[PDB]
Amino acid sequence: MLLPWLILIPFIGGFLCWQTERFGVKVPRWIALITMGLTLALSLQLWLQGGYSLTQSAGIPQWQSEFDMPWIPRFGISIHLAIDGLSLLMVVLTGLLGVLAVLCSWKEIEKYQGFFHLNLMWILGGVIGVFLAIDMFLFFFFWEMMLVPMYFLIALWGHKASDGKTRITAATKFFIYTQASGLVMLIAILALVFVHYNATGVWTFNYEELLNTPMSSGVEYLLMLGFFIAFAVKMPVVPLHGWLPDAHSQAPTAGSVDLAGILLKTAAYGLLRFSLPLFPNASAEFAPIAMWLGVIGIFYGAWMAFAQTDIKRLIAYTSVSHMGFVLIAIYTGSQLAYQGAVIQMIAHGLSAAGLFILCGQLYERIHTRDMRMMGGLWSKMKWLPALSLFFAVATLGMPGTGNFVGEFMILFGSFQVVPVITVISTFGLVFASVYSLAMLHRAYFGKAKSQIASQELPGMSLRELFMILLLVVLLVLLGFYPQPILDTSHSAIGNIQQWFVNSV
Amino acid sequence: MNMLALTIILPLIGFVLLAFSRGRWSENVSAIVGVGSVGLAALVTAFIGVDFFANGEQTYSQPLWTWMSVGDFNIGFNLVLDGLSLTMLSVVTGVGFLIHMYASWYMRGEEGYSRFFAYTNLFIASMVVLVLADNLLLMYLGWEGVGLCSYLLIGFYYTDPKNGAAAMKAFVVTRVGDVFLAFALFILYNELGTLNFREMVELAPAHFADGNNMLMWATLMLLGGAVGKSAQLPLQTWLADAMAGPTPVSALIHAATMVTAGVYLIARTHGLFLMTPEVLHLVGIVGAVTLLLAGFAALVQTDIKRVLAYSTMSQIGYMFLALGVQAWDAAIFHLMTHAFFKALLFLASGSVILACHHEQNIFKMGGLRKSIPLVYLCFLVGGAALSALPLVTAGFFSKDEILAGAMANGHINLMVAGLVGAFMTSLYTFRMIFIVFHGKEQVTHSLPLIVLLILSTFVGALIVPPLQGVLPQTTELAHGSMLTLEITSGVVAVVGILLAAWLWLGKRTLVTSIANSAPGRLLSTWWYNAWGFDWLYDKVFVKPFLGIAWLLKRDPLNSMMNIPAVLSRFAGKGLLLSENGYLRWYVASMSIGAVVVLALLMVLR
Ligand SMILES: CCCCCCCCCCCCCCCCCC(=O)OC[C@H](COP(=O)(O)OCCN)OC(=O)CCCCCCCCCCCCCCCCC
Ligand SMILES: CCCCCCCCCCCCCCCCCC(=O)OC[C@H](COP(=O)(O)OCCN)OC(=O)CCCCCCCCCCCCCCCCC
Ligand SMILES: CCCCCCCCCCCCCCCCCC(=O)OC[C@H](COP(=O)(O)OCCN)OC(=O)CCCCCCCCCCCCCCCCC
Ligand SMILES: CCCCCCCCCCCCCCCCCC(=O)OC[C@H](COP(=O)(O)OCCN)OC(=O)CCCCCCCCCCCCCCCCC
Ligand SMILES: CCCCCCCCCCCCCCCCCC(=O)OC[C@H](COP(=O)(O)OCCN)OC(=O)CCCCCCCCCCCCCCCCC
Ligand SMILES: CCCCCCCCCCCCCCCCCC(=O)OC[C@H](COP(=O)(O)OCCN)OC(=O)CCCCCCCCCCCCCCCCC
Ligand SMILES: CCCCCCCCCCCCCCCCCCCC
Repeated sequence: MLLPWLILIPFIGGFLCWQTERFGVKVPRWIALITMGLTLALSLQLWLQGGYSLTQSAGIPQWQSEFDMPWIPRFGISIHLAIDGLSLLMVVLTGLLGVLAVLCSWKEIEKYQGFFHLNLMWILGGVIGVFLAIDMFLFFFFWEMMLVPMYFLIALWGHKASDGKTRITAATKFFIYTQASGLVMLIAILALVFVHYNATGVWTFNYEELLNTPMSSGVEYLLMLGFFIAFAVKMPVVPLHGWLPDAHSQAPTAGSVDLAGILLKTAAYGLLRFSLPLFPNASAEFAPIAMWLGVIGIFYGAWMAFAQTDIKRLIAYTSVSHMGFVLIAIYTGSQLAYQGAVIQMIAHGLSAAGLFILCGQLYERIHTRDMRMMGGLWSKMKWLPALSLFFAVATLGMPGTGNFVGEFMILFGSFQVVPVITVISTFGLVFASVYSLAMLHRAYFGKAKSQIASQELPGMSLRELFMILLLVVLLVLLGFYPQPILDTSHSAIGNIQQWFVNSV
Repeated sequence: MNMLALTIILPLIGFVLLAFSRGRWSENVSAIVGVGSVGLAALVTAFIGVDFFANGEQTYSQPLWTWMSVGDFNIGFNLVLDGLSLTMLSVVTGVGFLIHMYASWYMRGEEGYSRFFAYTNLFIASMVVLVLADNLLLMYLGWEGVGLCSYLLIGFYYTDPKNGAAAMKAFVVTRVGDVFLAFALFILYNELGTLNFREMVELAPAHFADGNNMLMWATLMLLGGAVGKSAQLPLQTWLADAMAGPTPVSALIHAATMVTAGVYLIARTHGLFLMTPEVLHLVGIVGAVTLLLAGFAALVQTDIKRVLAYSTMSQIGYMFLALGVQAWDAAIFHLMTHAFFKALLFLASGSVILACHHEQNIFKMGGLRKSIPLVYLCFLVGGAALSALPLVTAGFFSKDEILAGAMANGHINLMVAGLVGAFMTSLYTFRMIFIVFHGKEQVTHSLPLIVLLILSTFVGALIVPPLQGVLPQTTELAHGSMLTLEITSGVVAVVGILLAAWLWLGKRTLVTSIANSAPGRLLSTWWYNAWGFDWLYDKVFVKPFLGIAWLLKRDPLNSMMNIPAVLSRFAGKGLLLSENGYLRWYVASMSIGAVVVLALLMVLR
């Protein structure tokens, strides 16, 4: 019922942001703010009225809300939306990150702010549609429609200090990676649909109907490989990862594009929702390769993050390492590891959002991003180094922050499954602490290594400090009280885990 | 007794207020907030102890909420209070209050006053979380928070990069220890299904009746986490380097909080270590070797803070030796007494540093007894308690209990190592005392020094921790055996002090002869650098890490997946050569395609 409005309110808001630019240059930011305010209010209303804490696991499918409309009846294609605990959590996270993205670009008084705002809303609507669609063609449609505004924002509104050609190259590389992976996913979807059509005789793209599809061993492996290649590009999983630091480096200076669609983890939701239930035996066979890819991703991202002289690339490689942790969690087949994966994705979204916002503020003050041109900024700034210290301690897995809770539940479930990957991942956590301390001391501690870092800098604004402290409060409350988030997603995790382990 | 959570709430409130003050408050107001938060923490601890002794030493449990509940994985936010928890809580709160008062005097005129007090208040709150936790995950929360506060306080002077490097080393080595502790947590939850200490002890022997390898592994990783936190073998190298922080930070880390967490972890999970005797024997061996190496390192050192650091390392080795000989009560008693006299020694060392206009070399120092009598008497009684001077100091009674517990349990070599370590302890302690305080001259802070002065004497040994019914009783020694053991320990301490007076109180003529000899300089260079452990961990863990980072800084996998892009570019550039614009070549290509199509149709027919 409210799911089509949840998807369509960003699109109508973006159209109104573009159209209301003639009323004034300061108008579209307010329109975008009310748009994500209404979206977040609807998401919280769905959270309150869903009764997710009292919902028990009944088996796939089990949706707390559901909408259906025929879209292409020739192929049996429908606009078919469904929300449950995991999808509702990611929709709430999408709404909150969109609110933060609108609030982060409040000072842009550019003459074409309407198109920037419209592209931001179209990105957010695409992410919401990805999290809500349970039709394969519709899910793929959202998966690929959310990339065009990201491309145009990176290419046209990106890093102004860098050359234009670097922005074009980064946007084109990101688009090529994501769309080629999406086309491989579309081939896998089409082959699965044709297998189901040959088995039964009905045209369908609905994910509930494609679950009970008899596939030979090896065909299911190929379909799982196509799905996993798409999700591994978007997660990212090594070596399908360089698009993420390249796009983060040439992103807009405010950082709203990072918060809009890049930092929201749709690929692991696709792995939990689509890769494991549709192909359970193939995923059980693929689990060692995927989890060793996760181990390699954790250590590779840690070694890249330690070696970066740039803050944005550093945080991108932190994202690579944490997504390696989540990838290890997904193929365990454990309820505890899955709940820890959900907590880890939410906490990583919050922590990386705070880190990227603070990096944007720091670049605004000091007009550079190289870590060799700064140092000793604790005495030159009022609020920024302490909040950046809090977020850097958050991403190394410190208790009191939700990252520790998510990573430790992941490792508990994984050790209940496999010990060696767990112990290597915990040494990866040591590596994560290493790169966090390296970033902290190259950025804010020591003596000034240039001239711009030796001058006093203006403090952060009240709205910006308000949203940063809101992120701080949310991370602390997730670290100390993660229970409502756990009972929200307990039914979906239970259904996915029971389908994965009862069909292998 | 219901105010058990206030001992965390008050330091947390103080930390939050002093962090969000951002130095805008006055130094008097910031000092009042910080030392008042720790003072009401100590006062609530005193009321808790009064109610605990009035209730007949009953173990108290106060749940607050459930931290996580995922199926069988149930971790709660519950605090527990037994005799051991009360002992460590009283030690942390009282010694931290005294250190906070001395810091309120000491940090005057310094930048970062409120930041310092907020970090110390968070340190105190995290230690109360550590010592009050009833399950392993809450104790891990306190463990990691204590490590974070130690990292934040070691590199307090952020302008000097050496402090930052020391903070990195401390946090990285302690994080490796915490990862080993995490391994222990994972094994224990996988085998027993719970992390509560009582429940783990209850369901351990029923589950481990057939196989004991997993419990042995869990206790081994518990020992690894303990030696990571307590600066023992093989994770001890961070202490000396991370000694670059302020004096109250050093006193809080070395006496009150940080190095006693491993001892508390071994004593709290003593049942699991009791059903795995080889791991407990390894605890004893690790403590003996660590105390011997720490004594030999402190013998030849030229920095007073570093000497006190290796003295603290030797005392934690003594506590680990006491834990390895199942002398748990002796270990906790030595923890309390060592906290008292090490806090006194560190605060008096800070007074000496301030009086000697920021000089930290002992050989530059000389004749400070005449300049400052009170600090000299502080150093005298602190070194007498550290060297176990008989019948007047609490350290003598603590080490006597440790050695009697080692002797009564049939551990002969550990007792011999303890006697040798006591000899070397008196040696380096009075060596540094005689070098600093003898030779040729070249109400806020007095009260904690006086309180620690009283507590470093036999009055500190008059306090007995209520560990009966929590930790098992040590086996009793014979009257003649304990008498000759006390006589031997006193004789060893007096002989060490007298030979230190023979060597360093007068002109160091034969000492220079050993120092300048080739085997003497070899041994001095070996013991000065902590037996090459820091060099080994630099060449085995740091340098290959830096080399791999330098090799991978160009992202080889990115180039590996960019190889198809350059292949496509090269193929397109090569294929564009066919578009030369010549019509005759176009007709020739059409005829070539006709030949190819016809030949392919004839072959495949
Ligand atoms: C896990 C592996 C198996 C599954 C793979 C699934 C496919 C998706 C994930 C892999 C995608 C790899 C894409 C690599 C190229 C990325 C795009 C890129 O780098 O574009 C920038 C580049 C131009 O940049 P620049 O050099 O600055 O230009 C100035 C020169 N005049 O542009 C160029 O140089 C031209 C780019 C041409 C188009 C891109 C190359 C297409 C190659 C085939 C794509 C399908 C993948 C097939 C398998 C490849 C091998 C794994
Ligand atoms: C560059 C990017 C794209 C990659 C290249 C393009 C895709 C390549 C796909 C190669 C597939 C090779 C298949 C080889 C065997 C074919 C014959 C066969 O065994 O057919 C079996 C079956 C037809 O017999 P049937 O009676 O229908 O039995 C039903 C069985 N469940 O067959 C069926 O029912 C249909 C079988 C479909 C198999 C899956 C095809 C798509 C899989 C996803 C994409 C490829 C894998 C991922 C990417 C790899 C790296 C790029
Ligand atoms: C311009 C130039 C540059 C750009 C272009 C570069 C090249 C692009 C094209 C690359 C891909 C080529 C085709 C790869 C797929 C081949 C499929 C195949 O041979 O399938 C055979 C068989 C089919 O299964 P079948 O036996 O029919 O099962 C039914 C009865 N059991 O299959 C099986 O039985 C299962 C076989 C599984 C292993 C084969 C698939 C490997 C996929 C490699 C990529 C993914 C690796 C894993 C993930 C890494 C990280 C993402
Ligand atoms: C680790 C340190 C020691 C712990 C205290 C501080 C922790 C961090 C403070 C911020 C986060 C707090 C999150 C929890 C707040 C209380 C809400 C709560 O958990 O309620 C649950 C419980 C009632 O529900 P019940 O069913 O009994 O619980 C089982 C759960 N299904 O509720 C009850 O039974 C009542 C519990 C009351 C607890 C009051 C604690 C006040 C703490 C003030 C701290 C101020 C500074 C905060 C920031 C510090 C730095 C991060
Ligand atoms: C829980 C009990 C203990 C158990 C172990 C817990 C371990 C994990 C704890 C996580 C919390 C964060 C710890 C580290 C924070 C360090 C922040 C810091 O350094 O603050 C000091 C700084 C003022 O220092 P100063 O240099 O004087 O000022 C800047 C120059 N003008 O301050 C500032 O500049 C302003 C304040 C900056 C941020 C302070 C900390 C924020 C996070 C904690 C509070 C969150 C909000 C409270 C409510 C939560 C929800 C109930
Ligand atoms: C002890 C015996 C048992 C073994 C247990 C496991 C290993 C324990 C290792 C203990 C010693 C660790 C020492 C770490 C020192 C860190 C501080 C330091 O040296 O900082 C200097 C430098 C600062 O960084 P930056 O700002 O970039 O400056 C560049 C310098 N010009 O920063 C650096 O140079 C970065 C240093 C990174 C250190 C990474 C450590 C990785 C540990 C991996 C553990 C593996 C466990 C398994 C081992 C094999 C078992 C078979
Ligand atoms: C998807 C976005 C998640 C943001 C972080 C949320 C973390 C959970 C916070 C829950 C509220 C904690 C504080 C209030 C506790 C109220 C308890 C009521 C029942 C006793």
